Amino acid sequence: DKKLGRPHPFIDPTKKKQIETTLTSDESWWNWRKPEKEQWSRWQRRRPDVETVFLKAMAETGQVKLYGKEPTLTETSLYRARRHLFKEERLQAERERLAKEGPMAFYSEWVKAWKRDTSREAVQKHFEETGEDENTQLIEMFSHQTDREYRIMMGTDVRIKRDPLAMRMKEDQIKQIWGGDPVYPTINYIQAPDAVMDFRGPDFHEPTPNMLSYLKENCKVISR
Amino acid sequence: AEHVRAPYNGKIKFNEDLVHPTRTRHGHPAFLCYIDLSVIIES
Amino acid sequence: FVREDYLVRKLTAEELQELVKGERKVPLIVDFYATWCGPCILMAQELEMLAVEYESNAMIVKVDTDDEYEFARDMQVRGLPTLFFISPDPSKDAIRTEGLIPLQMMRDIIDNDM
Amino acid sequence: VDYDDGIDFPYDDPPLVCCFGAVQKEFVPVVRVHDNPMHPDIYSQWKMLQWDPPEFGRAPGGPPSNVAISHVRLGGRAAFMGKVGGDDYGEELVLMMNKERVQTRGVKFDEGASTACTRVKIKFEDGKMKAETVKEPPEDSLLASELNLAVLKEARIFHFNSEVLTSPTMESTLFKAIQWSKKFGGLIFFDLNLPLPLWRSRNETRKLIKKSWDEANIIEVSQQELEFLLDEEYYERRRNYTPQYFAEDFEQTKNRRDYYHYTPEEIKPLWHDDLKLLVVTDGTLRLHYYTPKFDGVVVGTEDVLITPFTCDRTGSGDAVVAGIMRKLTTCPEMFEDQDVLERQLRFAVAAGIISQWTIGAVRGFPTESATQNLKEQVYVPSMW
Amino acid sequence: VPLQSPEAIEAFKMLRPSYRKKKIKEMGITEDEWYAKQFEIRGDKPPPLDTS
Repeated sequence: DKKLGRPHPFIDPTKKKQIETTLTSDESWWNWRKPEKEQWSRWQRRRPDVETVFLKAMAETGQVKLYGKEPTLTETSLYRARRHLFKEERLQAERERLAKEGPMAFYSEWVKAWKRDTSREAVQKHFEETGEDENTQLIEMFSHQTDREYRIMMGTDVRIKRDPLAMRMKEDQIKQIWGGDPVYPTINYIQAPDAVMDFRGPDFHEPTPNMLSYLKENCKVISR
Repeated sequence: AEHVRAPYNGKIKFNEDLVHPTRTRHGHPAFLCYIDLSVIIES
Repeated sequence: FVREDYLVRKLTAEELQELVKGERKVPLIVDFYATWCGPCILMAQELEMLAVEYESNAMIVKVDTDDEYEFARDMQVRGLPTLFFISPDPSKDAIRTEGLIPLQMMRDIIDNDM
Repeated sequence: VDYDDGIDFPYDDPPLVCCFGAVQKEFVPVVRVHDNPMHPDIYSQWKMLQWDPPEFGRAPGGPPSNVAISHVRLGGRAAFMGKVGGDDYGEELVLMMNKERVQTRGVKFDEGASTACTRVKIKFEDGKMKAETVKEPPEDSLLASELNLAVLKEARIFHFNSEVLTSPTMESTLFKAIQWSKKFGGLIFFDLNLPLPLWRSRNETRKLIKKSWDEANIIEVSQQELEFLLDEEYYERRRNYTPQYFAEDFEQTKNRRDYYHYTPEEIKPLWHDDLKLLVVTDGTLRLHYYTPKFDGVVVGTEDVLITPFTCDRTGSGDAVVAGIMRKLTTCPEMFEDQDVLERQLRFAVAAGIISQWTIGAVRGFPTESATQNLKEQVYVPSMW
Repeated sequence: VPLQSPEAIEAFKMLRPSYRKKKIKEMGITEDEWYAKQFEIRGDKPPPLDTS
């Protein structure tokens, strides 16, 4: 702490901090008492933030450590202030993994159909017979890449520079950005395109009669 | 009127005999003071 | 004249006994809806569409089991939405169907089983 | 006599539930006379009867396939055990099951019968019209030799509902399935969902369901079903009573709805030695629970006027039952810790509530995430 | 206003049950006896019955 509180992550208040005991209920004015039952509030539930999901994913990957299992609002505000540092650090680790593994082993993440060995040693040992240099092997590997895999890989485009973590967060984690499925089910909102409205459905008024037809029916207007 | 707000979590400490009892505009009991009062916050 | 908005005709249990005892030219579909029942909002629309599609080639009628509950029980109804398809030939057994069957299953029954 | 699968791997993490009986697209068995009809022809007004509904219809149950779908969508695993016709509609129902990821290895496929179609002979007796079944539908006619014993082996809860008791064949098959499941250590869940014929008289239904009820380890009954199996009129007088001069406590002055909590002595005619949990459901508004060791009530809620146009009560009881099974299979302390039981039953409450907010049952069963979200938004954190 | 009446200052102090506890201990009346005594008739008790 005292040393190495510069650089690395450390508890903001120093460890061994003191704690205090205060007025219990019945020592306090009625306006400064905690109620005898915890009151319902719309705000009772921690707001789901992008910064919480990312800071949890960084904690589980060990890039960061947190005081508890859930990132505080202070920690998420600091992530909000500093996320680009961790993003560029992850992108740099991704460039370095590219340099180490070589393009076959790196980009084979997005070619599930490419079953062959992609290590630099295997690429060399394949060049030493098939005559295909590393580039022709890479063209072939990408020739096995499906369109959907290619669109996912396009996150690695040198102009996009999509976060290596955002490319690999799974659904049950990304869900925590908005806070899981909506409580009111979206199937209530979903409507098909080219659906034609059934104006006889149960959420329309009964068909309005033709005014002349209605007046005639009620014997208010006569024909002959 | 400006509101003074606690800059830290902790325990408020002051000698409440230095200040007069009053009822606030909201009916809350409060102390009304006509001195420079020092309030500790044991954080 | 203003043309009535609904074709499926509500019957009492006695008017239904009359309609089943008398000779019929066409299949008789009896719907045992009840007005508090959620699926019956949908069944009433399916039956209205059937009642248009078949015109006079089918007699589609309905019996509110709020009113004719003991008759529904005697019809061996065990739930709603339920439907009887009663053949115009009185020798054949009637078909009871349970749940929201597809309108195509209604057409199948009426064309091929009645 | 024994059955061996030849496999030793521990099955899979969310324990399987088997739901036995019939499958219909949506179908309300519990029907009784209601005081308020809306217009007989304008279906545009029957929303008023899904937001101020009959008390027996406040949270309708349905087919056990609804419970299978809801349980799978709440994250569990369900197998549906039953029979369907070889016709297009039996295929549609099996496709509905499969698309909902309900396991259909016990779903047989009769080729010579027409799924929902029951043959009945219309007869006249006492001058009244009557029907008698000439042929039972596929879903009523699953044989005891058509049970999938691998499912009954895997399944930790065997769920059934009393509609199977309306078929003698399905009743015999049910009791064979119960024997098999109990042999494989299963728990028997009996969602009563009394169909119309079983509301005729208390003392006939009580003996009709007697063997099923005494086989069940876990039972779900609506308030109206319990009060019908007990003295319906006594509990009517119980709640229509109002003190002549003064109330015996302040709360009795407030004239609020009577959430009467049946005592264990009143349940005692129905209690039995195998019964691990009885749940009496008063809509989603309350779940009373009873065990050999403690009883209590989970206070729930509903809202349905929040969605006046899209609300529909149908399947809310199936989603409640599915949530109960979903927690029972993954938190069996429910049978032993009262706070745990309450906290987990509040998940069933939330699932029922979400299930009330859309037209259609299968369309409306919530996911696990939506249910837990609603729990944590409705309930104070102390009581999550 | 900053409260001036002795009785209103006393009521302000009584707003804490701990102060009520201390008043109980200082007067020596037991706290259930004080909870009873708060229901005492506020004044002007009628002249005793002389019934003959």
